[PDB]
Amino acid sequence: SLQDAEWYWGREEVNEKLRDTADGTFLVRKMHGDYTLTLRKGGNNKLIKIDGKYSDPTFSSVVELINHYRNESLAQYNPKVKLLYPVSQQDQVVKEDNIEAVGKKLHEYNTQFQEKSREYDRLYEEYTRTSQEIQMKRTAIEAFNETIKIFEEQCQTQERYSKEYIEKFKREGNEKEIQRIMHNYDKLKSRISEIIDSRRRLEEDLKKQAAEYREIDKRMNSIKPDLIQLRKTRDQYLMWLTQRQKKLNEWL
Amino acid sequence: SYYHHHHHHDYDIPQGAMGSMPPRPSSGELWGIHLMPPRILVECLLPNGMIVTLECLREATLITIKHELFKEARKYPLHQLLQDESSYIFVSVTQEAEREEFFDETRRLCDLRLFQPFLKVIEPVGNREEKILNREIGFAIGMPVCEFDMVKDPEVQDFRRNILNVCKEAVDLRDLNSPHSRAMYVYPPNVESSPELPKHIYNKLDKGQIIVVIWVIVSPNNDKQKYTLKINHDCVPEQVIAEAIRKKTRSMLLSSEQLKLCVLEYQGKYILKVCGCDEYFLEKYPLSQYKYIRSCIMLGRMPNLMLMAKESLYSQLPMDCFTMPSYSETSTKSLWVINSALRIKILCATYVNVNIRDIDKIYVRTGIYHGGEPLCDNVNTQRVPCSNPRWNEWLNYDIYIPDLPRAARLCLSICSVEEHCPLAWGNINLFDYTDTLVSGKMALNLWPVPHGLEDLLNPIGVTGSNPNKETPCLELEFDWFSSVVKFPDMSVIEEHANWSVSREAGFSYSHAGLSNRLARDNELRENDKEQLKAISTRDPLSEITEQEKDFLWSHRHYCVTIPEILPKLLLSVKWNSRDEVAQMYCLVKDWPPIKPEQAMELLDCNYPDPMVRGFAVRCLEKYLTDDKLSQYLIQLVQVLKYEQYLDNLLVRFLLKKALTNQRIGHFFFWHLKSEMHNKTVSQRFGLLLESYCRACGMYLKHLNRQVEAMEKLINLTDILKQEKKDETQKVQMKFLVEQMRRPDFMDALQGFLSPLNPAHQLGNLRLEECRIMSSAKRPLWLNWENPDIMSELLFQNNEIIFKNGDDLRQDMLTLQIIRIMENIWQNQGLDLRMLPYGCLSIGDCVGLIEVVRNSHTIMQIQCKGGLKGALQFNSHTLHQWLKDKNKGEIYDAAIDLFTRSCAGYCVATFILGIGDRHNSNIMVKDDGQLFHIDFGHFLDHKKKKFGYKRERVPFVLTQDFLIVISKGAQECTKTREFERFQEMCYKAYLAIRQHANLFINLFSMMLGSGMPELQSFDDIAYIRKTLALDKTEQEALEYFMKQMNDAHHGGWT
Ligand SMILES: O=C1CCCc2cc(O)ccc21
Ligand SMILES: O=C(O)c1ccccc1O
Ligand SMILES: [Cl-]
Ligand SMILES: [Cl-]
Repeated sequence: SLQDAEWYWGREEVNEKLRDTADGTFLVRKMHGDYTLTLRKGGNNKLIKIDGKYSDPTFSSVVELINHYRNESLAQYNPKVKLLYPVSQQDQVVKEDNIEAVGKKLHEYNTQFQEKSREYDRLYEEYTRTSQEIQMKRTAIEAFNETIKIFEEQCQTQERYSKEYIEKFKREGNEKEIQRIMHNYDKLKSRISEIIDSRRRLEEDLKKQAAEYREIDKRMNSIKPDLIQLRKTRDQYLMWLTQRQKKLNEWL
Repeated sequence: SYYHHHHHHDYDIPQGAMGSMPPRPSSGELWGIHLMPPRILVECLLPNGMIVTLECLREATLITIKHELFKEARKYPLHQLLQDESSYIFVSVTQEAEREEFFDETRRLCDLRLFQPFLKVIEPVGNREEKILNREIGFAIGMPVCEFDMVKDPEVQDFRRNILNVCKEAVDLRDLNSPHSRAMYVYPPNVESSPELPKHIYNKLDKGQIIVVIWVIVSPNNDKQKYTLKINHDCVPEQVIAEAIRKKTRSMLLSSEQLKLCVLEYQGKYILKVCGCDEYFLEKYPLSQYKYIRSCIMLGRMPNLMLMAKESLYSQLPMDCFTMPSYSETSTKSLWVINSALRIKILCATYVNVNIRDIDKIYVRTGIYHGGEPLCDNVNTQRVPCSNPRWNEWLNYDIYIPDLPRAARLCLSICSVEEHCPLAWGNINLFDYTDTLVSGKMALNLWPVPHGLEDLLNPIGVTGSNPNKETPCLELEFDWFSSVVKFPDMSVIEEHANWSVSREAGFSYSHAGLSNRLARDNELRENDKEQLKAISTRDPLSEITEQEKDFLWSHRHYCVTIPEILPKLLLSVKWNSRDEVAQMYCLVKDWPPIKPEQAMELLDCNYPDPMVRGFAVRCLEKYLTDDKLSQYLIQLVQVLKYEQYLDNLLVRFLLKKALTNQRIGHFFFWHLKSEMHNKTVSQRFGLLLESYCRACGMYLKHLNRQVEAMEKLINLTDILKQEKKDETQKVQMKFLVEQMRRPDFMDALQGFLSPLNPAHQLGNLRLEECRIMSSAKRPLWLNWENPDIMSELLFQNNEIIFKNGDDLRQDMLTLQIIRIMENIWQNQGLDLRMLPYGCLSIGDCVGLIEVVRNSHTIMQIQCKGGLKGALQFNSHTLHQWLKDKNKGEIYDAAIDLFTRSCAGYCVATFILGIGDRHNSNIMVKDDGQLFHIDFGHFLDHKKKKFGYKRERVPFVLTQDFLIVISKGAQECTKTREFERFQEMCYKAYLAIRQHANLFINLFSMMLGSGMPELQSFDDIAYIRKTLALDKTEQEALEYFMKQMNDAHHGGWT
């Protein structure tokens, strides 16, 4: 029973069992002392150290000491929470006492998991490209707008000088002068028209991009929670077995 | 029967197939097109309002285009309204959306980075032409300097103005004993840290001497003359210059006395070059202490220096000429007065992208942090879930406002529902850069959850809002206290500590939870003074228990006797007790300085306090040599990410060193420049690079050329990888060469410095030897003429691989780690020859790798020495191939090299857990040295699927190796040759284990970078198991053997 204990395992693989459990969860474990109560508190793991007795204050065993503190908080021993979650995997593995078929399930889930992790990786690249493609679209839009200003300024710039050079000399040249001045001006203004149409066409593309971007995040967020549970089940199935370390790798 | 006739209905076959080349995209010469058409139309907007459209060549200078434009404008109307062309400049909108004036008219149309092909003509405004070579700066930087000027944020504006303190100081150190000190900046002496010599180096010298070759030139600039000295290893450049001049000027027409007088007038006119590259010996170190010499000694080479006129050197250094840029509440209410708890109002997230089918409900998780958390983590209620989420509730944190430490940070995250799962995240500094506790309303645009993080909250992640607008923006509101609350002065904190100390001295006889206070007196117990140093020796990842914490805290004053404990002590302080923290501030104020390798831990994410991080920087300022800095420069640039504010001490340290030593400066630029795409650091690194670029002198113009070269190669490969995919090598290679022959590429890719090493110049391109390798990433093999005077004496050709496509920074780090393992081994006498070939990321999956000449992948060895028919390759062929190279006594030495390198690369590899080794990623040089390439993922990142105590052996020595190792026997397992080998591996394994603190800390400091292999400290924790740090060293040896045995199946006991 002190070997079994429903949580006595006997550093790194503690933390990867304490990874993503709640505020309260715990377990028990080099000439430092003996066993170590690794209790998790809000994303950070707190390690508490342990003639018969198991710092200053009569508890006759390791199981004696932890049952007391499952009821009670740890503030009275050391100033700054309870041992509420004694989390330690026969509950939902199809209860399979078929040693081989639990090993096959591990592969099925691990192929699903590894399938799923690629889908999540692919999409994260699409997301990040799409951010970059979007901000490149945005900058271009400013570039366009700034381009347009220079041409809007240019068509304005000539109106000042061209219509100084119509009135000063109306008879001289006349429709030889002012035709071939007007031609240029009508190039300049429909050119502006093409540019503005080019910008518009990018903005419509930007929205369709920003929409696709939204759709990628959406599906990332719908893949994520499955990727956790599919992962977490695999680690419980793989824990139940080790209750053949080299046999695992072909399934995995 | 194969598939039970089960149909996959969705599956349809109209980048898994051809699984290579992932990172994109990048636009080149004109908007939306990589390379502009060879002949192109540009509208020129004239000052008379006319548009004349020239057809120009792609490659044409603006001088040519202006000259033609003002010919061609004549034919259009209103010509008499134009000035002489010399009264004008070209302007246009670029791809960065700024209107650049084109001052340098020798620039070519393709090189301007135009957005649209058009050019407006103007008379030059901003009459300081000089000043508007900020274009130079934002070329080198890759974003225009005008983009900083319109940042509202006062912190930024404050960084820019206040950082100039540092620049002006460094520029002063340069022009101090000029011209010598300018030369000293530009050409700082490339030198080992220790003047002491390892045993095995010394013993190549016959009683401490070296034959050397000094070379000289007389008239015109052709004939050269050797002067083959045999000086003492530990004699300085000035002494060596004498002996060259002595022998040069001995004569039958000069007496002995007459010679001595002709020496002295000559002796200090000259300085020593390294023939073949721009390295120099400008200060009194032992010759042996310069790296070139010590290399020459190890490689069995006669050093080839050059006698160089100081004036022909001081000729080449132009003046640096620094210029200051254009950009030059009544005592408030102390934090300790505020009598309340912290509460933060969450309000409303806007832009949350969730399937309402898939996800039930969503909330905002929160916490206060300092690396770790100073209170119970709390969420809010699961309200208005998914559809338009809005909570207008004050979150209530059990911590008093005065117990918030200076470096306190809020960390929050929107989550989904034990269905718990993060959507977004973002953190805020509770104090601003002016020490001001944060109050009022805040907009915080959030980050997406990265790969490795399944956790809910992510507090190591960067402080600040995401610059990307279209992302989950969760706005919120901080309490207001009718006053700008501010963090206490040090004077004020000192007093509170001096008081808290006295107050402990009157606490009485009994205290349950002695824990936090001694109750010992000045006499401590000897069993405990032993338990403390015991703690101190442990690595950073051997987490400390609450007993040990309280214990360390109680004996904090004895901990000053053992300075090296500080990292541990600091992590035992309760940062939520200003009583405890204030006292720690007084310790750290005059805590004994420690070794840089130990102080560097204190700039990782677990030590965010300014005072701590100060101490660290003060350690570096004392001990850390310009040598040892540039080794660890990668980790120090990374570690900036964990600084709370733009302006800080670490930034001011590095920036200064960079402006003091052009060799640091060089890599400092590139490492920052590298990460400029990454928006976590864009602003910060941009701002910094602007400082450096503004103050670094002529090197800016050199950098700008290196930068222009890389951009061309980035474009060239981007085309090869898109639209010239699905073409034969033949067609691609024809495209490559066609392009490299165009004058713009010829201009841009020829006269410059290798970014891998700016000592090497790159001259003309030998295109006959330039080629695209067979990889699907389409890397370029480029080759340059070494345009040194003494090319021949070093290498006539310089070749480096440019690779657009792979993230070079994992490799870069493993190679750096190897660099360090070699050094550790060698400098503690034992010779294992690693070959950390050069690597450098200069971009987002863009980089440069050093070519090692005369080396081959085992696979080539076997493909070459492989008999016809193709039944099986022979294990002996490696050995036969190696025999074929090294014949006679030379053979015996080549096997010692193979054996020495193979043991180093066995241990390094096993420890690091790099990708499985095989014939196409292991290489052997003609002289018999072995070295790995393309390491893959470094800390066992393929254990992220399955994994679990795999503790793999990536270098498994097949027969091939074993044959060679035991000269040529059969049953190689049973030779002294192999006994010797094994004992190298065991001495190497233990050597790295004794420096394991460092290696943890180098990895700890690299968590910053978004490397998927380094997401959190558990990643780094592999290196614990492999080094077996929890065990004793005698167990560790046995562990390592056990591991080495089972992967080989027999041999190791
Ligand atoms: O290409 C140039 C321009 C002038 C200065 C210079 C000095 C060198 O040592 C080598 C090359 C060069
Ligand atoms: O997660 C932890 O174990 C931890 C706890 C406190 C401080 C730093 C840490 O990495
Ligand atoms: Cl480097
Ligand atoms: Cl190589």
